[PDB]
Amino acid sequence: VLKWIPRNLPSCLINVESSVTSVKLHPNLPIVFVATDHGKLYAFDLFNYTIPLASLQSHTKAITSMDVLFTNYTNNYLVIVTASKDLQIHVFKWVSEECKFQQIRSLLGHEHIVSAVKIWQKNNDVHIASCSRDQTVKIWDFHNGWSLKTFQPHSQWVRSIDVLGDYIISGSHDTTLRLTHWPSGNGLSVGTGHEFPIEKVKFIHFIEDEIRFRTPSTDRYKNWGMQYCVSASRDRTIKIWEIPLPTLAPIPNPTDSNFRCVLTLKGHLSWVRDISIRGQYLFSCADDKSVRCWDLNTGQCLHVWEKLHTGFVNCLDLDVDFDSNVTPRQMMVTGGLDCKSNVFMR
Amino acid sequence: VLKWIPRNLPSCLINVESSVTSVKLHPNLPIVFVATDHGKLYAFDLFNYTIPLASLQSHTKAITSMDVLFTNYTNKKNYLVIVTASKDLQIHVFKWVSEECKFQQIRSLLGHEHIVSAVKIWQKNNDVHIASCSRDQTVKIWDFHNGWSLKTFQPHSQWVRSIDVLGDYIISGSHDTTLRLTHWPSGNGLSVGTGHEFPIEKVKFIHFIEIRFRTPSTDRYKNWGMQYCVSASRDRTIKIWEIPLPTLAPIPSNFRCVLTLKGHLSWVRDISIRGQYLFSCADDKSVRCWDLNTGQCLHVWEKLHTGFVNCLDLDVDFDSNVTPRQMMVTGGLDCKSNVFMR
Amino acid sequence: EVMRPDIVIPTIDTIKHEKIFYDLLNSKRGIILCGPPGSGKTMIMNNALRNSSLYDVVGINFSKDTTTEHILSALHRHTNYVTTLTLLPKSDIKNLVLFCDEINLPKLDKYGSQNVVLFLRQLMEKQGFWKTPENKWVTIERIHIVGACNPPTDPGRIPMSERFTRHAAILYLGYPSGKSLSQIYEIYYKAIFKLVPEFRSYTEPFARASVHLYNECKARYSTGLQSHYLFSPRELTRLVRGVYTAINTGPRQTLRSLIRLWAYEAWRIFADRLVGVKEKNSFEQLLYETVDKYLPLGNISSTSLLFSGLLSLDFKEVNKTDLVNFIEERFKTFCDEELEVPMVIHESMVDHILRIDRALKQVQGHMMLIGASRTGKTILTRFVAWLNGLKIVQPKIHRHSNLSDFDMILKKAISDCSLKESRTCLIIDESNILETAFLERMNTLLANADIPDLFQGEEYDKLLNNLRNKTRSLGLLLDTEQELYDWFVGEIAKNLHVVFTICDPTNNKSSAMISSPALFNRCIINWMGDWDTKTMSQVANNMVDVVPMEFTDFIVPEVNKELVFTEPIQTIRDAVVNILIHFDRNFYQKMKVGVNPRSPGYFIDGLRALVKLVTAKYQDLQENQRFVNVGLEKLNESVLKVNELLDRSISLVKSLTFEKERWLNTTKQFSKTSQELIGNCIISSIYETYFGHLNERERGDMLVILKRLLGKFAVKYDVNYRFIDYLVTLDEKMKWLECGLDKNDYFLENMSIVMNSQDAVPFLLDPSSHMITVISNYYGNKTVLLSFLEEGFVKRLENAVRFGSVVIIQDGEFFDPIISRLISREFNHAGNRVTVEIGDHEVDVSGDFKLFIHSCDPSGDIPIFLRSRVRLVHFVTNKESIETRIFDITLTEENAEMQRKREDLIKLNTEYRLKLKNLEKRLLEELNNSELMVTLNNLKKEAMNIEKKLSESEEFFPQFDNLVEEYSIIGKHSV
Ligand SMILES: Nc1ncnc2c1ncn2[C@@H]1O[C@H](COP(=O)(O)OP(=O)(O)O)[C@@H](O)[C@H]1O
Ligand SMILES: Nc1ncnc2c1ncn2[C@@H]1O[C@H](COP(=O)(O)OP(=O)(O)O)[C@@H](O)[C@H]1O
Repeated sequence: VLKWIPRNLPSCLINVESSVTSVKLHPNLPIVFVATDHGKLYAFDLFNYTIPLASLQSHTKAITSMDVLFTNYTNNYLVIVTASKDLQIHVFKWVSEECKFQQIRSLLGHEHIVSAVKIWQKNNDVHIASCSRDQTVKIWDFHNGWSLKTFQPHSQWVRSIDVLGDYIISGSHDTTLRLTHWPSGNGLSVGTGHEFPIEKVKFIHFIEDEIRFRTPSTDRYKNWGMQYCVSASRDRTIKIWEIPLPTLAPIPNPTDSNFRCVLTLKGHLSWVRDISIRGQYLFSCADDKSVRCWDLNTGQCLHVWEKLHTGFVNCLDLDVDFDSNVTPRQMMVTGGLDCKSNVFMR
Repeated sequence: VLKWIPRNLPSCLINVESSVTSVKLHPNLPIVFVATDHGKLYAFDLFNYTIPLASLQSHTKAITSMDVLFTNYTNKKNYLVIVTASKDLQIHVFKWVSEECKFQQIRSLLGHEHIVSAVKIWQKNNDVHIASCSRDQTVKIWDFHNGWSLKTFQPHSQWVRSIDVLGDYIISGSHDTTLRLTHWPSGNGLSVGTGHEFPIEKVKFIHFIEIRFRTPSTDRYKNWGMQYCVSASRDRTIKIWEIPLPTLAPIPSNFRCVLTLKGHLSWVRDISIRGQYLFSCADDKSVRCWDLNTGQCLHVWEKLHTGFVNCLDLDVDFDSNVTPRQMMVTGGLDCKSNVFMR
Repeated sequence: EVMRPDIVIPTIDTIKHEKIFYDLLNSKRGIILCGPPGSGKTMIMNNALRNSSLYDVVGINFSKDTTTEHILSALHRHTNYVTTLTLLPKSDIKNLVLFCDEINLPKLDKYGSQNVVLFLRQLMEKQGFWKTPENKWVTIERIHIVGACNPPTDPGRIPMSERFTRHAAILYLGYPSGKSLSQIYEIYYKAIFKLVPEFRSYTEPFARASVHLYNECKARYSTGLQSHYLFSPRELTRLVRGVYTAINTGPRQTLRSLIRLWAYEAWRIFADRLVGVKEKNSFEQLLYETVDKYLPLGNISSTSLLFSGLLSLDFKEVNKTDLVNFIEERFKTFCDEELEVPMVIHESMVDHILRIDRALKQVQGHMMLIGASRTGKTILTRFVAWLNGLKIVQPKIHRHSNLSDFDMILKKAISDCSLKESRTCLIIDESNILETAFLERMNTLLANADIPDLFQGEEYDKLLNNLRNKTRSLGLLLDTEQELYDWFVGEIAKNLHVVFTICDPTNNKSSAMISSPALFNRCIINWMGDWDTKTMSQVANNMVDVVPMEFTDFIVPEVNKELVFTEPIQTIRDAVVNILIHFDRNFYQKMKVGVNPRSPGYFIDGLRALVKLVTAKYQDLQENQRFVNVGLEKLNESVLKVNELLDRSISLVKSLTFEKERWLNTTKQFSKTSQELIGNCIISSIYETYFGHLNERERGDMLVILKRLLGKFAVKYDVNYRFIDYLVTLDEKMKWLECGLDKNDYFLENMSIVMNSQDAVPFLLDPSSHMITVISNYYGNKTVLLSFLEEGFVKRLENAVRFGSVVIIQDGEFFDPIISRLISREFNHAGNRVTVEIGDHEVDVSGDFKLFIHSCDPSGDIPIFLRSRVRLVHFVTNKESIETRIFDITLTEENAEMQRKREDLIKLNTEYRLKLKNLEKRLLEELNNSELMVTLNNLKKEAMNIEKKLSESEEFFPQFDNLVEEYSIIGKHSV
């Protein structure tokens, strides 16, 4: 259920109006959400892919990234947020009765184009992260509609973020990584060793099923809850980083304020655009019209999807396996500049 | 999949400025192209039908026919090719730039001596050709790349009202009640067929699917690949013909009527076949659906438009690169279009 | 070990020269090594002094303008001032050798003497010199003066005084024999081919082929053709180094791959500097015959050899289509990220990108791009630097700038390269070198791995402090001065790449830039030149294949093959591209360019103007034809309804007979106007982008040339075509005439040219300075008048850009290069905000900001940057202007009331004509937008009233004709 490898050929070929920028998977129902460089936001069924279910033009500029969340409460719907080049973050609602996108509100506050967003629920409260070209990374409130904290962690503009509870690591254009504790709003460590701007950076969440890079090494790291990070840059390389433990709001250790490259994956022929982790594998896509599959234990590309698109490959994702609220289904969707979307099934 | 039955109620109501004449569907996108009697070409998004995606005053008079084709080049970027036939004695070839959602006029085909009534687009391995027919009793076939004419002949004494192309063979329906199968590269007729008493409206071929009419009889018909066809006129009757095998440059001899359909209350306008099912509208403000095996109507669609119903489009199901979407679009005289999805 | 420059093959001549040089140097005598460039004076010197643990080498490269202070500055970090004065070297065990290279290069004064040569004579004869500040005598103790110079027969070399050469022994070094060179590069090729042991038997044929190619290209391409055709064994060393790099960073090789790799290296080393296409063909045949003779394979043209590592992990030959697609996507990302510029990617652009990338990937790889303006040099350089992870640095050298600004910019760049290890590509245009001191600074920067006089004294000490801090930051174990400065120069050599952009190589300053010794021997010369006609065909087709052009019948003309530059003609688009290319060639030929490079900016601007103008004109024609057809159809339907079936409707129907016949005439003329649309658009674009700086006679001659070219390719055009009747409407003309324009057709044409340049700013050349007040009257009170000669112009311009007012900058011949971002329209977009970088801080463009540049001095100095990137328009007083102004003055002074009545009558008549045209347009719109009968009756009554008013007002024109016929003689005598 975990060591599944996609087949040589995609299960379906979804045609979109223009360059696909981001694709996301619904954690509950078999339906995929496809962004669009024209600014549209599509939603295609996993079995009837000829026609979309709902689509609308909300942004006047190119959508940069998006993600979804299946909310759960101890006291139940899908929330879609969508960044774009319009300096705006539009929040949508997915009603399952008539399968139509319901616009909730538009979130403002950025002085330049917004790149990445992150949404998560913490004790019946949901927060929306954001990072933009104005060098400001922000985490906002969905229910209140207002901002919560704003800070500038990087000297150049930030391109991608990822959250693990209250901790956020934000790669930027200055070829560096930085881990900042959001509630205190201060930097903790730096990641140096890349020579080209970071495309997408994300955490390595722990699993219990052995995988070398998804397990704690010491009891202190297990208590902290994070140890490693993975970052993809324009150096045609995927680097695994190690987070030094701070003084525990956490206080950065002055002699332990720098990262350490645990492993550096190489073999891509162009800029590594997007990365994802499933089990012991690291699914990644790049601009060489190819999709790799790096085994995390050995650091070797076991399967290469050569010429998957006739153009650049932009985004892909899997199901999150570290969360018990989402079943890790064996479905993979991959979009690209070819104005096509490829879904891999079974 | 191929046995989809359309729903009773129309789903999308598209409003335009004038009477809709020709409607064509995007083979890969949920985009509908609408042509009016004012010559304004309309591109309407299906999920936002209140405003068009892009509009263009393509022709200065009424557009008579339309066809689209998505190129598949073995080497070169593929793009959608849109052609329009109007009463301006000219044919315009467009290109849908889906990156920006705009109409890009590539070239125009000139030479017809009266109003063009029909077009047809097909692709070889690396060659795209454009066919046409008009009131000056000729069927002119052009080339998409170069732009000049490649063949010109007069198949009928009367003026051809509709044509269809299947490779190297052209069938022409005219104001005269007869049809004629004409070989393309040699420009010589092969067979004719009469039986109607009214001018012929729309004639198109019938393609084999791996069924009563989509299954070949013998191996000699398998080698040629054509056995039957469909045509209809103002006779309120749709007839299936049998194509005689000519003495194969093929050397030519009559059409055998193997099926007739009755039930339409006025002159029919369009013909479309979807697997085992046949779709056709008329001026009785109704859309009739016919089974291929039994040859009798299954469902009726009454009172869609106050005026006449002009055209239908259904996606081609015999093409590898064209996905058979469960969709169809129809146009009407009341400045209204109907879209049926799923 | 091929990359290491300290590797010398010991031959007989090498060991002989090294031993005699060492024996002369141990005799405490001056040494002057003579010989042609590339002989190996520096080579044998480094080989001799490398094995000795008691001599040190100090390298100074003399330029055209070299002073004693440069020699003193280059020695102050190696020597000490001890009063025992005495200029002892810093080391107590090792002596110091002062290598003075290119001694023949420092120029003579007005009276025929050299300061540096006399200083060196004082150094070796009197063993000291006089120190200028405190007027004291120093004594040189342990410094040996050794020189190296070319024979004086070479151009740029001056004879030397015998009083200086008397104290120095002279050793001559000629070129090695062809057999010796073959042996040397056979040893190098063995060292290279150790990487590929399965082709170990091909080392000698490759070396023989390379040496034969070098000898043949030296015999053919000599100095008599171009001044930069100086070939040397250094070219073969560069070829060997490129072969080693392309082998080491490549895949497993075969025979065809090896031969094509070597041929690509030969193309990039030898034939990159060739100017003429005939020399390129000669080199192509030379490579063919060399490979056939010595290496017993595909096409070996320049475009067919595309070796690059941009697509994979290895340096290998790649296809053109996938490379073009990759470069297109990467340039889309570049335009989104760094700088937005709409330029078209073609094959020559791809090849130039590949060779710039190959140059920049090297260590100490500097490049010198030579070509016409608006060819794509700085954008290509910035794009390649962005692809390689470099940081672009363009010095903001402007007017009222001195040595201190350039020195600070260079010091900041060096500090970033060394302390901050930021890899930097420095773009230096020929306009950033204001004085020869800048060129000398850059020559010293390129020859050595730093500039010595920029770090002297407390600046030198604080540089030592900064470098020591950074060295302890990396944890490197070094304490002495020499190791730290070696680290400094190594970091600068590794992390700095210099790019020179030259637009006019015939210019004297650019000629000195090219002929500089260190710039020539270090930079990789790329003579891009102008655009060959295939490149112009490619870019023209690629930017006109997106417009409606083929909407009419086209009969393919039967013309000569040599007169067609595109593919064989099948469509109107190819005919248009060939017409534009032919007119560009004819225009450059008839403007007497000579051998100067020809800027393709006029071609690109004409193409863009043609694109937008034909799009607008086709849309307008289609809309007008649709309106007139639906109007005629509505009239016919109304007539049929009236016939089938009320007095007001009958009167309205009967009152539209003239409108009906005019509409029928327009529908009839629609086909003729559609046939001639493309030619009219072409001629309009040529007027907009080509004829700005021309008088009436030259414009007429070039129009005749364009018309015969346009009829040659079977393209139709209006026989009575006129620029005023096509691009100038009545609204624009009346606004201009109320603003204060003259009644001249030439001035109206120029006003239409300057008011339709929405892309490039217009340059006004009006000696009378009347257009200043004209454009101030056009925009009212929002106009602001700036000048390049006034202090505080920068802040005023920035404030006007922020507010969005219309700016007219006077004195265009004193161009200030801080606004090069504004002239080139290299804006940056932040969502809905557009920002431009002026000076040092970016400012926001309001979107209503407009820029006009004015200069009242004809035959001024306009830099090739501004000249190429503006729509320069002349404003001269022709014969018609003289006659009109003389007539106006004599009528004002003879009968003022008559002149006032006449001008009021003309203004009233043209205003009524404009009102009638607007009334007709409103009538058509209201007819197509279907109480109404009364409205149309009122419109008809108003039109009849205007017609009657004009009929009454045309009763005074013969009197005006008699007056002008009476005063034509005084007008013609005045002119
Ligand atoms: N063993 C050798 N004998 C002769 N020439 C050699 C030998 N080894 C290298 N060379 C050539 O000598 C060149 C060095 O010349 P260089 O000293 O720069 O000339 P210059 O004295 O004019 O500065 C190298 O490019 C190399 O090709
Ligand atoms: N391949 C191309 N296609 C279209 N335009 C080009 C191309 N190359 C250059 N240009 C024009 O040249 C300008 C930039 O070149 P520029 O920097 O002026 O050259 P230079 O470095 O010689 O001054 C742009 O404004 C662009 O319009």
